Amino acid sequence: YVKRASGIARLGVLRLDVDNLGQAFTHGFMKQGNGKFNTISRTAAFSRMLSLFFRQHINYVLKHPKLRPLTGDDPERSRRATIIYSGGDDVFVVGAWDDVIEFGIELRERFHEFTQGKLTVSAGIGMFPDKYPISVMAREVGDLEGAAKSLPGKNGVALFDPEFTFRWDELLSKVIEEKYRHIADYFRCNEERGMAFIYKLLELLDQRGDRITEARWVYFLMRMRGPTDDTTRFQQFANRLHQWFQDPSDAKQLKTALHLYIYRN
Amino acid sequence: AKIEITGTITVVTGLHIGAGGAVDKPVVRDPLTKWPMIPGTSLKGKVRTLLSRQYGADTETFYRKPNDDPAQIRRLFGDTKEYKTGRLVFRDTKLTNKDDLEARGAKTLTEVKFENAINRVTAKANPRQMERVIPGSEFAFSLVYEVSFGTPDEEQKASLPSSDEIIEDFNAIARGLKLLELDYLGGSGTRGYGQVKFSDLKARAADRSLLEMLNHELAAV
Amino acid sequence: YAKIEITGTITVVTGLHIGAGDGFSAIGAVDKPVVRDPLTKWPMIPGTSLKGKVRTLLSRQYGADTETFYRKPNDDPAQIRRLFGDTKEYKTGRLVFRDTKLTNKDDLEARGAKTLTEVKFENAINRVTAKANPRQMERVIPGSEFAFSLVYEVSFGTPDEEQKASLPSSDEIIEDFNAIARGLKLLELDYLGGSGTRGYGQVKFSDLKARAAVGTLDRSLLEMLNHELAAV
Amino acid sequence: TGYAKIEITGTITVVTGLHIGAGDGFSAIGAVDKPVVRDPLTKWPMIPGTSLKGKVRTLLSRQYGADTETFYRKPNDDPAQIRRLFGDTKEYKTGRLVFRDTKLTNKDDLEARGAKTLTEVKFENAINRVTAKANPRQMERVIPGSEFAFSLVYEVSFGSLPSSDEIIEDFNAIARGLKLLELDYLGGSGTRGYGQVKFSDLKARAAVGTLDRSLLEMLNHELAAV
Amino acid sequence: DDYVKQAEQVIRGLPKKNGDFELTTTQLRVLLSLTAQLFDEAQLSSDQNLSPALRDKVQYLRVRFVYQAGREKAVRVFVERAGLLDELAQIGDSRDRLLKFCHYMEALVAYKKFLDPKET
Amino acid sequence: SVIQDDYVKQAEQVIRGLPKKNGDFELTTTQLRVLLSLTAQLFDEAQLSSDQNLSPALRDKVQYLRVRFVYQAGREKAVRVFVERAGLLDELAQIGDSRDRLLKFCHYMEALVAYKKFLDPKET
Repeated sequence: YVKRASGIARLGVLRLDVDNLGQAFTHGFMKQGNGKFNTISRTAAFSRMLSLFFRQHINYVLKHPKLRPLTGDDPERSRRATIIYSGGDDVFVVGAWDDVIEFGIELRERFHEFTQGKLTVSAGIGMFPDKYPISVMAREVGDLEGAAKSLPGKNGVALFDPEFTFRWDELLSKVIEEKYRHIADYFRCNEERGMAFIYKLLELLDQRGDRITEARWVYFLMRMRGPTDDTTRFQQFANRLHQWFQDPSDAKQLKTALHLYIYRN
Repeated sequence: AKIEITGTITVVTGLHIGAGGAVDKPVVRDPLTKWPMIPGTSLKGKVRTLLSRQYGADTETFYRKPNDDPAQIRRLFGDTKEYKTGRLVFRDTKLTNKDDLEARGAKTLTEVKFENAINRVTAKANPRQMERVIPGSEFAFSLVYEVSFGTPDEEQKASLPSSDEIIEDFNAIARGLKLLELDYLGGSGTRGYGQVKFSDLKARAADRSLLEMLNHELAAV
Repeated sequence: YAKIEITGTITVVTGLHIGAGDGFSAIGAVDKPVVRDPLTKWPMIPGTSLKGKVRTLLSRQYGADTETFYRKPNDDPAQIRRLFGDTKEYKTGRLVFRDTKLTNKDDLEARGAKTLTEVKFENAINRVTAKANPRQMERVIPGSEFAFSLVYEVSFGTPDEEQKASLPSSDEIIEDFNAIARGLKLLELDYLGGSGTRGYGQVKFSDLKARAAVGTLDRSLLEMLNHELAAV
Repeated sequence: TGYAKIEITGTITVVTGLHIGAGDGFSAIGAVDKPVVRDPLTKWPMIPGTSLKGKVRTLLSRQYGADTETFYRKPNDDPAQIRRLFGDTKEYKTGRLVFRDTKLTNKDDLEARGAKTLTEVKFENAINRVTAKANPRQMERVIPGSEFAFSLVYEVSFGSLPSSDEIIEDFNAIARGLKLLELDYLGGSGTRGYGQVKFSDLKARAAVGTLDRSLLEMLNHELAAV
Repeated sequence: DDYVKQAEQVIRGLPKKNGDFELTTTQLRVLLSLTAQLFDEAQLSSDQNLSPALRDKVQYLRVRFVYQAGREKAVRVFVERAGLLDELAQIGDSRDRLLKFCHYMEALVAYKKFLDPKET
Repeated sequence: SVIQDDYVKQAEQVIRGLPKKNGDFELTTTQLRVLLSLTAQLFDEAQLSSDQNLSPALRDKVQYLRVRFVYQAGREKAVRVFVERAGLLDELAQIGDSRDRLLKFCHYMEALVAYKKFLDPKET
């Protein structure tokens, strides 16, 4: 799973456990109706559905997936990952980093359609090379579901580091479909353009706490247009990236959107 | 035990070394001080594109990479497959006589030669500019050869090269950096930046009559 | 393998004006000061300003007898493409021009001159008001001699598509030394600098000889080319 | 019918004086304040090809015009039949006639006829009709015997190319336009006894290119004539 | 302070003659390629009060400004609308105002690049 | 005020000390082509002198500059008023030791063409 990937060749890890599963029946029935519903056939039911969601229904969301914001171009291009153990509270999947990071949200979008806003999760996804050892392939991704499980709302995700800790609603909307679906689309038609330009960019988001980085932000932005490209949409293409710069959390989503394109290629 | 080649390299034209004021694509610069430096690679990478046309291309050489070079090339610069040694290092260098370039007037240390692009359907000018380092720019120079114990992946173990193998190699430095001066160094593809002129070439230790026997080849530039 | 440079001496006939935008002008404001030698600020002929002024002529020369028009800087014929370059077939060419600063500065001080360049006050009389608009266009003294050296690698063609490293015969180096001096001839019968067709920018050659500095080449060819060269 | 750069020889000669001037030159002697266009090195009198353009530009615009009457108010308003030689910003064209500079050729014969200083100071005067006061001045001009060479070229068809007749009549338009200037002033201080020139030995040749056979002697007709 | 924020609006206040600007950046090419080299000799010098060789390097940069603005139509308005000569009279103490001033000029040409098409 | 370092600052106020008569200036630009296209040829050779002292073969190249200065005040009046208060001649008087005063005077006159474009349109 690192021998084929056009782009980076990085084996992506995924571990994900459903939160608060000790309170699944001890205090998961006794807040509505003062708890007359606590019975064995009503508590052996969700533990008969979790033996299909995390053990058989994950074969649907992997063999023929839906969401493809990095790869695209085929609806049923199969996930090239491989699940370690499909069972119970914890799912452990390792494949290429590309298919996992879409599926790692996509399986959660087969999870918020069952609990429908009551059970929460926090996942962990990292990217590693092929010959990387296992004993630190599970002590560092034990911080990626170790930091977003320390979220005050507990329903989030952490990508690649403990400083990227984002909500599930902040990830598929703000990062990919807003900010990553801004960057690689102005040169969607020029798909091979400089990612040797875009690794200039996230230097500035590290030095964002200096004043002249505002000036260097717009400086490099209009170092891309001219007479050799279609410049019907360039004033807003930098202005979207200019308004994102000033806010101390708008660019937090942006760094991950920049990272997705350079690691896609 | 280090065969140190000292020297001084000096251009006479402009010199455009890509680096990937509102200059579009400037020269490479020493990022502590932003002086123009000669990158270590395109010394090594010009010579192994000249000497893979001179030692090669006599004897009907396709030479479709720096991996299928002749032995006399891969002896000096190394490769993947046989990998004699990495035997020639090129010490990178930056501009030297900067205050003596200032004291005789040239204060910019880079001019920007404006240019032009005449389309042949409308005779419309299309301005454009590059940056060149000053023609009077005089870099210091070094590259370090060594007593060179060999590392054979081949079965001819510990085969230390002989004194005939040194002077076949310091033929290739006489043949290298002299043939440079009749070609480029940087950009301006067939257009005039990269005529260079070497000064004060030497070899130096860092046997004894071999030392004078090698400097000869280096008086030949 | 060999390296046949082409040395000599170029010499302005009329005044010459090549001046690019505004590079540096501390004292003397003119319209466009001439391109100078930035440590010393002696005039020069930049190699691009010679290369296009040769190449554009040959495009009109292999065109306008085969009558095809050559409109891009990358679709001239091969005998231009092999010399100057391409981006589709012969990616790096063979001729490598240089710029050249003012060689003969002391005789041009021994022969009484003062400024190394001259300020030619022009005018422009409009026809409605019958009034003149002044100009200040300045040019280089008409008796100065820059140097000349354009080197010439021998033929070898590997970057092409099917004829890998197929060195052609010794007629092509005669054809590719024909069009050098033929190219240097059509520049003798044309302007070089700015304000041509107005009496500037005419240049005169001399000493047009070849010699090999690096490489092996027979005298049976090196005297065919040197007598292909100095004649024109 | 391939390529051609028709080079034009000949020798211009001042019959009267000539005071094509340079404004603020650097001759620095006195009343050389009305100088002539000199060489900077030899300090010999010369002639810019701008003036030989900018007289045949002017004095054919009002001879090909001022008959078609529309006054041709700007040096793009001129018709194609002038500016296809002389150049325009309309079609961006490079001209087609490189009027070259020329300088003092026969300085040697002018020392043979004893002509001493090569520039004679022709005095003039101002009389005001009420005062009858003489206000003098020291105007300076070239020797009226000196002779400059003559060199223009003419590029052939390039752009899908001007045909044979377009070489003929347009070259004939030069010779029509040149004999005007022979009977006209050239230098400064026109209309007042200056700046008349005499042309001679004006022939065509094939300096380079494959010039044709019939289309050369027709061009050696009128330019040798006028 | 305001001085890196000032250039966000003083370039909207430049009077665009045809609607497109009158000050293209190439008219400053002898200027912004002469202060970019002053900017890099400034901070690499470690003393706050400038070296005497750098004391009069800006003196030519000052004199070039008053010429180039008075030479062209476009830079006729750009100096005093940014207050560049107004900052340059008193800069002979230390690099603190100088490295502010070059950073100020950095913001200008950056915002000049953004507030126009400005093709290559 | 030390005049030799106010020499690059003196050029702003003594360019107003020349009096304009119409309200427009009298010393236009094209009146001084022979002191700008003839001092760049002194500037390109003074900087190349590595020696502190001038060459004798250069010491006359300023004398033809000196004689052109004393000539151009006789020929024109707008340049006649330019010089005597600016005092160009006093810096060309005792300049004969080394290029200390010369590189000042090489620098002093690029400041005076600088302010003259400033105090006037200089249009196109």
